Amino acid sequence: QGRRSSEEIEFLGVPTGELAGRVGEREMRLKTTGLKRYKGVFDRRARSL
Amino acid sequence: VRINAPELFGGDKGEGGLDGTLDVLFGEEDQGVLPRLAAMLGGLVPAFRGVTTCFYSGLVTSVNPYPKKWEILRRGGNRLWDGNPWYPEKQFVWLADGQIKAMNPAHILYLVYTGRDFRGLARTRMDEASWRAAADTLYAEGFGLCFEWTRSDSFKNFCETVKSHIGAEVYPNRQTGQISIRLLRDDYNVADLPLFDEDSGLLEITQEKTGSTSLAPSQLIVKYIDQIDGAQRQIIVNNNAVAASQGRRSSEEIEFLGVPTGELAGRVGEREMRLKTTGLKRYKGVFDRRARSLNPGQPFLIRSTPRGIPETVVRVGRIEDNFLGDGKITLTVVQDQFNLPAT
Amino acid sequence: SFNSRESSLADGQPVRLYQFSRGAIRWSYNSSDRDITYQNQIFRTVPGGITDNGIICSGDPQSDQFVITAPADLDVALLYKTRSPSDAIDLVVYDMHYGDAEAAVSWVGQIGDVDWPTVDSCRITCVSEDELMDQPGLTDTYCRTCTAIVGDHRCKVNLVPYRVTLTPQSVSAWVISSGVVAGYADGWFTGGYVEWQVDGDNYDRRFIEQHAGADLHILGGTEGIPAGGQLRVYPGCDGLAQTCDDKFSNLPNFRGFNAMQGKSPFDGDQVW
Amino acid sequence: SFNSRESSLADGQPVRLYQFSRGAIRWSYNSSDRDITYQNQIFRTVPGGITDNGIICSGDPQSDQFVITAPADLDVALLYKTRSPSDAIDLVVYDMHYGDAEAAVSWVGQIGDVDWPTVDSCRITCVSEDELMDQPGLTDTYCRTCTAIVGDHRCKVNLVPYRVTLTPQSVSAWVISSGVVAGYADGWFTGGYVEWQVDGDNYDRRFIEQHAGADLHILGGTEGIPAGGQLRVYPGCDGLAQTCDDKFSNLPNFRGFNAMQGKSPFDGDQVW
Amino acid sequence: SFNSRESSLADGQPVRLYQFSRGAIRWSYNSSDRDITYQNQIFRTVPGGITDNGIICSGDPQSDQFVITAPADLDVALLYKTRSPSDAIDLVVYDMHYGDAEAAVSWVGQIGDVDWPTVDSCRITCVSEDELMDQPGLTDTYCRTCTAIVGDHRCKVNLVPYRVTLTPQSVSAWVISSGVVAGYADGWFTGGYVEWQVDGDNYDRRFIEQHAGADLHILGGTEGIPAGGQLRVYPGCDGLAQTCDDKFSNLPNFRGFNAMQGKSPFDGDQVW
Ligand SMILES: [Fe+3]
Ligand SMILES: [Fe+3]
Ligand SMILES: [Fe+3]
Repeated sequence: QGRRSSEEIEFLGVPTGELAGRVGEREMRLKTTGLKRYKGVFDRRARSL
Repeated sequence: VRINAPELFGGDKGEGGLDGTLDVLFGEEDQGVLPRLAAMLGGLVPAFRGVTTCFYSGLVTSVNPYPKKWEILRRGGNRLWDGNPWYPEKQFVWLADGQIKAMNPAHILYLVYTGRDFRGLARTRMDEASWRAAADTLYAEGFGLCFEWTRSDSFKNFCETVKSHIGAEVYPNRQTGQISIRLLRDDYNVADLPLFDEDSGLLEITQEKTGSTSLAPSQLIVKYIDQIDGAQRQIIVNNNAVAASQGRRSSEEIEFLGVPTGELAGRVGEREMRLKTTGLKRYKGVFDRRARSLNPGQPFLIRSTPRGIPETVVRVGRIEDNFLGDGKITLTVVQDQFNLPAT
Repeated sequence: SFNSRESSLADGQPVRLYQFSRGAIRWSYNSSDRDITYQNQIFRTVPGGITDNGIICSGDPQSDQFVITAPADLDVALLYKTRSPSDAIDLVVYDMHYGDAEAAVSWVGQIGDVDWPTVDSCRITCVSEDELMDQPGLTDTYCRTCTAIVGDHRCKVNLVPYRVTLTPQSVSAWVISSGVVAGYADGWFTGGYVEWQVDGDNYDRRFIEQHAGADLHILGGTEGIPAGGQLRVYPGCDGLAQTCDDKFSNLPNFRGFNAMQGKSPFDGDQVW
Repeated sequence: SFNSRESSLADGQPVRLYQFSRGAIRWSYNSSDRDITYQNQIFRTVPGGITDNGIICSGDPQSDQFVITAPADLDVALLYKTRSPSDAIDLVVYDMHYGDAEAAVSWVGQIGDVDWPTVDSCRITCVSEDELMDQPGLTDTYCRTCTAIVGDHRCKVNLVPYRVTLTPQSVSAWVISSGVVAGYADGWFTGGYVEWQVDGDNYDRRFIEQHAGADLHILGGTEGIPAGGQLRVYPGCDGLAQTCDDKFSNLPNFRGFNAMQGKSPFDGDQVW
Repeated sequence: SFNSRESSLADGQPVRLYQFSRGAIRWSYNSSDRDITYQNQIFRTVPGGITDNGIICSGDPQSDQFVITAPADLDVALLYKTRSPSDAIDLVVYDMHYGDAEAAVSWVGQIGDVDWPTVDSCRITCVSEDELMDQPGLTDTYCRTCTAIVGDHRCKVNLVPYRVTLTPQSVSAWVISSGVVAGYADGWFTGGYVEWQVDGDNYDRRFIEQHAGADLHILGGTEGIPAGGQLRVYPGCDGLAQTCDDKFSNLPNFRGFNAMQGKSPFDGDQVW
């Protein structure tokens, strides 16, 4: 990144800092890993999903 | 700083006063650690670099253990810009016999865009000429503003507020790619501006937007904050001509909290009144490649004899061009009625 | 017979009439191919026809607009081409059947907006009185100034003695100059407006940005001002109590609050 | 002659050129059926053609996107298929007419999004620098930790001495193991990132979830990491003042507030 | 074989079955042209066919509706024509292939809305249990009254002893009159509801606006009330503590707060 960027997320339900960090690592990995999204078309074989 | 007010609240016979010693650490690049603060607090005491901090020690109150809330006035603008101020000769605007040290809004926008602590864009990406001209014009007009950051909102909101306060457009130039700023002022020559005609590069004009005059307000209330005391103040702008025609009174309230002086607020309020009650004509024209070099906020002339529209000065708005495929270049323009009076 | 004709299954001959009125001047148009005489009023036939889109009454002023389509040469709409008239053009719509002298009123309103999408057509958006209820209604502030437009029903100041009738000396793009006003102190006319007769009993009004010596600054330019026409100019009130009483002696009606209180609460922290 | 050709009514030969640049590597494409040489740069011809939808400049970053359509085999877009490159691909668009050596710059920006709706096509959404102004700008909190990313312009810490160059011993789906890092205390590399050369002067960066012994945990998996390529690994700062000074001795630049105050107001209820 | 048939490329014979159930009464319909027997249940064939629009599961109750199209003479939908039944009609949708005795459950829900756009068709909007989560969940107020509907799980009051079975004397448009209730004090039945058997083990309930002498006022009119059918009428609780204990002696379960405090804070200004 050329310039610093920051966002604020509130997890007021979290009672301990370690738990908040555990979930924050998940959020960071999700938001910076570059997910690939697909919109597929399926026949009846995908009926039970 | 030696603050001497032991009897501010009546002393012993009252509620006490303010007596003590105040030490201020603004947070310079080379600011060192204050021995007194670290010694008193102890532990791992950093230099508190990069942030303005103060250390007070002394009497706060007496008789009752309930200290009172404080209010501190503080000017700023020079300690910003990290280490390299930009065009400092016009950074500040002096008002009210030097009482108010207002800052040029152009400098605010430049700092926000290029500030390492805000966005950190390369200084090479900004068109120096346009920004310098805007700063010079603003300083000549003596148009300064004061602001405070506590909303924690996106840069877009603050930038939009600043633009509305000053009446300017900030766009990324399509040709050179740098950020350019254009002021909406009647500082143009009629001849040099390009002309567009049915035979000169105009395809079709569809929207007319004749507008109306019986509507629109007759009285405008402008609310501003005076920085000397920080107390809410307002001014009233009236439109006698429209008021006489109006059957019943109408009023609107607009807040310009960035304005530090009533005269400046009235100057901008007159512009707003003229814009909102002069009956602008809006056109949605269609042009060929001859309108390729236009940019947002650029005024130009349009003539179309069949429509009965004489040579008219309009300012560019929304732009949608199609260089490949349809070949349609469509522009939305508004009549030129933007001007900031100096009195 | 109008209601009977409407209920009739074979005599339906709809014809819609429009009446644009501005004080003493009326414009009459009809959607048929021939002129119609009604109540001693003849309605012109517009080459190309005049038609609307329908009437909507849903209780939402923003959505219940009335649209009129007519050629670009329509006389009533031509006025809006250069500048919107100061007064609002009231519009009344009648409905009648050919061969019958009875008509029913359908829509009543005023011009809201006019535009010319094509050289061969013009679209007029008509608004009803219900749309005037969207603006605020506070109209009250505890500030030092008067907070009243000179001459309003609250100031109760008669401007007829202050009326000045004059013929302008020279008219420019933005400045109208006259020597008669040169005899008044600077800023005497600031805040006033200029009214002059356009046609019949209707006048167009323009506000004044500033008055200085013999030159008057007109907001929005001087376009449309006749160079030799008779002009009526009224003064303007700054709103200050000293200005209100020294000039107009209307202090008893002064609506401003000069020195009652600026901040003083009765639930503060320290009175001294 | 470019402007003259644009004004010309019979010499119109539009041709749009695209230049995708990432540091020292440039990709050149043209929308015509033959290669074009401009400024000593030859633009390849894509079988099937490359075309856009138009340029919009309305002041709204969300709405003023630029869309590119090209086959699914496009080289520059192929990189995004597996993982987005760490660096942003700057894009510059030129306009020129066949037979003329002069071109005009039209659009400048960077890749915003890429997708492959069909096997025979690919759609690229390009964003301008104006869209980077929607994120907040607070970037300030009065908390105990440093509130600064190690190595940023605020920490002023030089990581070049701490650079470690190594060849990984074994690479797994989520864990990259090397014996050289086994000699460091647990958590030494936690918070750091791994950078390695992909092509030319461009490197791809990956953050580290945790460091334990000889095994390194890579956020998002180890896909794309060469099994024998040279890797550069930097440490990470926890942000605590003790961590900041004991390891890096950067306490004077410590941006955190460890023990100045947690809640203490001067307008509370009872000091004791 | 249902799954095998679905995977089969040549035996696809889709048939959708609908089962509308209300307690002890079930309505069975099929989309084919002949009746289908499944689990000892035969599904009628509707002349004109019954078809849906599809199943959506996006997590948004407002958007994930299920639509059914059927003729206007459908028996199950005919009930809603005059008044919505008191109980909700649960709907279960099965899927099976002709010639196979196995079916799979696809959708489960209840009737949400019914309308008759055309004389030859009817549209039914079915909602899932997820839509019942949009209403608030506070359900708590510190007021004087009980804040509990008589007979709910919180009041714990048995209404079976108070049940009164009677045959109405006369039925009018809005008033149902009976002499048996004339022997009770005015307002005894106020707040109660009347339930009577419609079909099988299902009853329709109606609330009572007011009770006065021998006349009972029914909210929303008395339409649908049989003139000679047997009716069960229950009393109603005003909610006042005196009313709760004197009549029902349920004061220990009184959920209201009569005289604990109306405003008294412990951080006010002056206690006296
Ligand atoms: Fe007055
Ligand atoms: Fe650090
Ligand atoms: Fe109860």
